[PDB]
Amino acid sequence: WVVAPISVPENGKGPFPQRLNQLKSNKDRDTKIFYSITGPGADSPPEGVFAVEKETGWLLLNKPLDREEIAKYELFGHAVSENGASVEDPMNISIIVTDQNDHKPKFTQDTFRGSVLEGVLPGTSVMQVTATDEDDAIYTYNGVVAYSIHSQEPKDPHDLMFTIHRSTGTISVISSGLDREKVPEYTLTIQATDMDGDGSTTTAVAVVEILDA
Amino acid sequence: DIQMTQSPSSLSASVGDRVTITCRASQTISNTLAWYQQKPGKAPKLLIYAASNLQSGVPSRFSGSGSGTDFTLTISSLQPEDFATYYCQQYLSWFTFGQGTKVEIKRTVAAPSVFIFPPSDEQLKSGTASVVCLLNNFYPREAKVQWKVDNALQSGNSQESVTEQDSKDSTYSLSSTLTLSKADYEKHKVYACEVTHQGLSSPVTKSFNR
Amino acid sequence: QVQLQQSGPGLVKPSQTLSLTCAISGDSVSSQSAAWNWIRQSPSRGLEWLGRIYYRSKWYNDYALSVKSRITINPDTSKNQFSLQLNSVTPEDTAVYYCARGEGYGREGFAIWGQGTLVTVSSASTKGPSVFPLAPSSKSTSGGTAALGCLVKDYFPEPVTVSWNSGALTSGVHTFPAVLQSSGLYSLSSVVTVPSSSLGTQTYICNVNHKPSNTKVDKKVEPKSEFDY
Ligand SMILES: [Ca+2]
Ligand SMILES: [Ca+2]
Ligand SMILES: [Ca+2]
Repeated sequence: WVVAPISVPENGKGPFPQRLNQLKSNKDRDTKIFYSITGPGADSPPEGVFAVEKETGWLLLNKPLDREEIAKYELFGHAVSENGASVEDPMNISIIVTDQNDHKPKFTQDTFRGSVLEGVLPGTSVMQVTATDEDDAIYTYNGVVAYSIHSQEPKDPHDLMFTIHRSTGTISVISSGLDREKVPEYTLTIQATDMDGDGSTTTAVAVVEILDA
Repeated sequence: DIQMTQSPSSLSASVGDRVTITCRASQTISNTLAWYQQKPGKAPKLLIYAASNLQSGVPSRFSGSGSGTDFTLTISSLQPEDFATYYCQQYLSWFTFGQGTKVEIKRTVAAPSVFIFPPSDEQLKSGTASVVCLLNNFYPREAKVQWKVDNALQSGNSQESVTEQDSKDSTYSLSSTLTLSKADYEKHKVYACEVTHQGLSSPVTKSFNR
Repeated sequence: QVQLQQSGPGLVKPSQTLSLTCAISGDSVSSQSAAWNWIRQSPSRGLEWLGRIYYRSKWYNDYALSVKSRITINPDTSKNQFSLQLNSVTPEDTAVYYCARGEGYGREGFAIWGQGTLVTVSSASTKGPSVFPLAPSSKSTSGGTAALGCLVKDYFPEPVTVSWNSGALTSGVHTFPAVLQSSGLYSLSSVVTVPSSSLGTQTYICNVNHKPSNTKVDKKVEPKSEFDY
């Protein structure tokens, strides 16, 4: 009588009630055992997320889960005989809620305003843009943002004047040849894509003022 | 979710009878079951919870039993106030209810008294004709009403309504309304209502000529 | 003891919002030993739990998956009540709606219920009935008795009340449940079996009251003249 942690993906579709694991007492070899569960998610708030089949030991999930609401549950299993006597010590039941990509990346600002001097060499840091994602960035790529430049306005002298660091969001000059009198302002369409570039995209603007030498 | 299926859908019993109602869960619910009694125009009333536990103030003649998927509600000695619809409800995974068992009053078979009413002249002036066939004070509820217009069997132009069991004689009454336009009604002569019931040796026809 | 009093409009048009309130007496909406529920009942789908609210360290709610996207259950601690809000209603939302108390979290059944509120979801305009007599005749007599009645046609919404002789006549009366016609309007008959000896001495009048349209009709029901006059 011991149970391994239970792993359940959030936003599940059951069908409900969904069997998770069967609790079983070795003492059932001689008498009939009755199972029960207690704890937050079972008999205490949020009540009824989990239930157990009294006569079989089957642990049940009663609804879809939300990792960003509750990521983990700690419950207790109890095994009693018909005489009301406990046949086992309480069993710790851990239920881990695994992540789904249910949040889109969000830029901290719609417009980011930065500046750089006209006589700068390639590799010079311009400004740092930021995007956040509520999903998990540790065990999954759901919370992992990948930064990119979609377009540059204007394309004078050429389209690829700037670069953005894929993970930091730091904008850098990649080509020399900037001039305030020629082009004083650049409107960079910048993107943040979750799942490290394979998920959803969000767009913001980086406005770069070219300062006179 | 868990579906609750009750059996039978209705039963007839007399005062003093032992009555047994059944409830089947689509999956094992152990003892997470409640029983309710509901009278027409009223909210359900909790009788039993935890399959066998009698709710405070509920008469001892009510008892619950069963476990797993199969449950029973027993009324040891049916009282006049016990004729109602009984519902089972599971609370293992959220809250779901059965469709009910109506417990009705058994009495001797009584043939209907069949009457027919042509449309009023007032209604005919408005362009519509409702022909009413009345089956009065019959037992059991099971009755077939068939409309015939110039011996032609009718379909989809009639609606039926049945009253609850009478509080004095335990009988039912039914009204069947044949609706036609004034133009269609005037195109025919014989309007007949044919009644099939357990209390009638052969079907009874009630008719008028317009 | 604990009592639950329901209020709110019955008639809701398709795609509009249903709003009901349940007032509590003899208990608190914030009770640490109770949960407050909405349950509906329709002839088609039967009894159906819609959701609950309960107060412990904070407020919690649980909604039936079938209605989750359209439902709101809110407490009003100042008025000691809780509401039901159901958006974008369709005729499938037509039912009798009940509020109910579940001891603890509802794992001991629902012991306390409100009176119920009939909700009709329809696009029909309110309409008073037309009342027609169902005259006694040779086709409505047997032994010492005659059947007569009133046909209460084309009204909306339910209910209509029918009495005979201002409520002085109750014996032998059968007022049938209303039927919904293809037109979206209701229709019912009310019949009475009387002594055939009384047809010339006693007058029979059906009193029809339709409160939603403020219609009151008293219709005299009697035999036709023996000679077409
Ligand atoms: Ca989530
Ligand atoms: Ca994400
Ligand atoms: Ca997530």
